[PDB]
Parts: sequence; C-alpha cells; structure tokens
Amino acid sequence: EALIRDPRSPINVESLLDGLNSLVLDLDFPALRKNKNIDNFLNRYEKIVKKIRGLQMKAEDYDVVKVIGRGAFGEVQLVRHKASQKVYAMKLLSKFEMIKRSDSAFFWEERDIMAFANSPWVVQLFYAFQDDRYLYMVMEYMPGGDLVNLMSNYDVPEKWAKFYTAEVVLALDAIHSMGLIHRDVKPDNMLLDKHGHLKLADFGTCMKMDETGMVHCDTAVGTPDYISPEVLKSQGGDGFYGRECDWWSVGVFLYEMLVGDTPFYADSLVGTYSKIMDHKNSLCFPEDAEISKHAKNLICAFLTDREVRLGRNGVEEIRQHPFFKNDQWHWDNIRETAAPVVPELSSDIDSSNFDDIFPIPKAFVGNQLPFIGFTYYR
Ligand SMILES: CNC(=O)c1cc(F)cc(Cn2ccc3cc(-c4cn[nH]c4C(F)(F)F)ccc3c2=O)c1
Repeated sequence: EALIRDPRSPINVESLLDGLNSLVLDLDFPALRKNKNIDNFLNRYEKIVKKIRGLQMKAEDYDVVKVIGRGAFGEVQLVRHKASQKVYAMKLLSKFEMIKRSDSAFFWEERDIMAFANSPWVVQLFYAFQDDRYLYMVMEYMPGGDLVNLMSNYDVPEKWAKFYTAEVVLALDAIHSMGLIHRDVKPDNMLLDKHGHLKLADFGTCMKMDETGMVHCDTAVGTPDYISPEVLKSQGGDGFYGRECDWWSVGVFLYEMLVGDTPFYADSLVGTYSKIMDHKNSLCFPEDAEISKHAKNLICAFLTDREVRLGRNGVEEIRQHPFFKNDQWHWDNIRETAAPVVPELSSDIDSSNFDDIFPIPKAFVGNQLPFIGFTYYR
C-alpha cells in the first residue's frame, strides 16, 4: 500500500488502472474472444471498465478552442476545462503513429520533466492521461507565442537578443543541471509567458546524461538547421557528446535573430547537413549585416567544434561574455526584470500570437502495453 501511494512509483493507482484498462482494450476483438479465458475476463470486466473509463480524466472534459501547433505525432490544442473553466495547452501524441514510426518512448522524459522540474524555465505539466488512440499532456498555456513568431514581427535589436539569449542560456542550464540534454533547441521550442519571459518546451528529444556528464546516442536527433555537428556526426555510431551540443544551437538562434536567416541554410537537407559539417568554411556573416563586434564573437564561439566550444566548462563562462553587458538586467534576476515585449492579453484564451492550423488484430498484439503508467494527476 506504500509504493501504491507514490505517483512517481511504478505501481500507483493511475498505473494499475491503465494496465487493467489497456488489457481490456488489447483483448476485446471478436477474433481473440474465441479464446475462452479472454472472454471470461472481458465478461467479468467489460461493463465495469467502460464505467471506469467514464470517470477518469478523458478528452471530453476539455473544451477545444483552436489547434495552435502541429507536430510529427500529433497536435497541441488550446483547451478550456469544461467543469473548472481553467485554460490549458494540451499536446496529443498518436499511439498509432508512435508505434509505427518511432522509438515510442520519447514521451516519458517529456512528461516527467514538465511534471517535476518545477522550474521557472520549464513548461509545467498538470495532467497526463490517455485513451485508445492518444496520449494527452495538459500543461500551463503560454500566451506570448514562440520566439519564431516574435522574430517574424519585429526587427529584433541586439538589446533584446541579449535578453532572450540569456534566458535561454539559464533555461538550458536549468535543464542541464537536472541531468538532461535538450537535443532540440529551436526558436520554435522557446515560448513566452504572460509577462514575456522564456520557457522551454517539446522535450520529446531529451536524454539523461551518465555520471561522466555525457550521452552515448547512435542516431542523429533534432531539426536540421540546428543539429550540432557532433549529434549530426553521431548518426554513424560511436556518438559521444555532452551538454555542449545545446550551446551550439543557442549559437544558431542568436544568428537567426540578428541576421534573419539560419547560418547553415541550404535548399536541401543534404545541403544543410553538409554546410553544418563544413562550418569553419561555411559560417560567414552577410557583408550587409550590421552585426556587433561582441555579437559576431559570441556566435562564432558557439558555432565551433565541441572540443573548443564556449560553454564546455560551464555556464559561468557564457555569462561573462561581453555581449551580455547591459543597462537592463543582471544574470541572477533577469526573470524578475521587465521583458522587452510584454503581451497585451485581453482574455485567458487569447490565441492571437498563434497562426492557424489501427488495424483490428487477428491474435494478441498488446499495442497498449507501452503506455501503461503514463496517466498521472498532480
Ligand atoms: C517528437 N515531437 C512531436 O511529435 C511533436 C508533437 C506536437 F504536437 C508538437 C511538437 C512541437 N511543439 C509545438 C508547439 C508546442 C507548444 C507547447 C505549449 C505548452 N504550453 N503552451 C504551449 C503553447 F501554447 F505554446 F502551445 C508545448 C509543446 C509544443 C511542441 O512540442 C512536437
């Protein structure tokens, strides 16, 4: 009864119900019911399980206002809780699609981080639940938009980039000191809160480090404009990198904010992938840049090989780069100072910073087994 009480422990009630409910799910097919045992079970339990499924958090308890972001295996809806009228962002992952086209385990870390970091820098998850087709992650909704939309609507001044970069650095470092590497740092994944401050999201790509502070992966992950050369090189086996691969992407982000184009752009993927590997020969600023001395400096210090990449030793040697000199904040209080863009929000459901958007088995498969334990209620 002890381990049962722990919502992190593998055998809490949320888990025990998921299994029982996953069992009925994966067994109630006319083919399989031709086994006596399976029918005996589904007889004794199908009525109760259907009643139970109704009492558990389900997709229907959420008014859906707009789809505000799509993705590889699902979408993110702006939803309002019908019974409590509270407003959340709800990510949906498709069990169908994760099973076929994925490692289909990325979601545990993504949930665990958003449910337990309790950091100013990490989007907070309140509920994880599921049904026969989908995983659901219910999180605080960030009404400021992402840094993509913002760069889309402003001539970003270095004062601002000095602000946003610092917040991303503190956030990546927060994520880091929790043992995790965020392998997919893009302006798409940096979100702005009610007051215009940064929060990281989409931890689909997170990997916990070992005690030596490295990860050993053997598949290239991320998105191509931002892939670091070691992760890109790691696709060929013997991938050994540390958290410095995030600072590479922080580099790409500063470049894109100030220049307006990604530093290793190419018409094709193979072009970008090649341009990344050849970064000593391919990184150049446009002659008509109007980029600062220290700005171009910091960016070049990020976009180099991992052996010599700035931030290798720690976060403290990024903070002290002259690019960060400013009459507007210090490093230990930047989330307490005013943000360069504060969203004019009229309502709790303001969606303005957002643009608009199985087989039946013969025998037993157990397609719902990977998802036992995902349900969680804070
Ligand atoms: C392997 N990755 C996938 O399959 C995948 C599936 C998806 F649906 C979406 C994505 C990428 N993406 C896009 C927007 C997004 C927005 C929020 C969020 C959280 N709180 N508030 C919001 C906001 F209001 F900004 F929407 C949280 C996560 C994501 C996010 O992950 C990836």
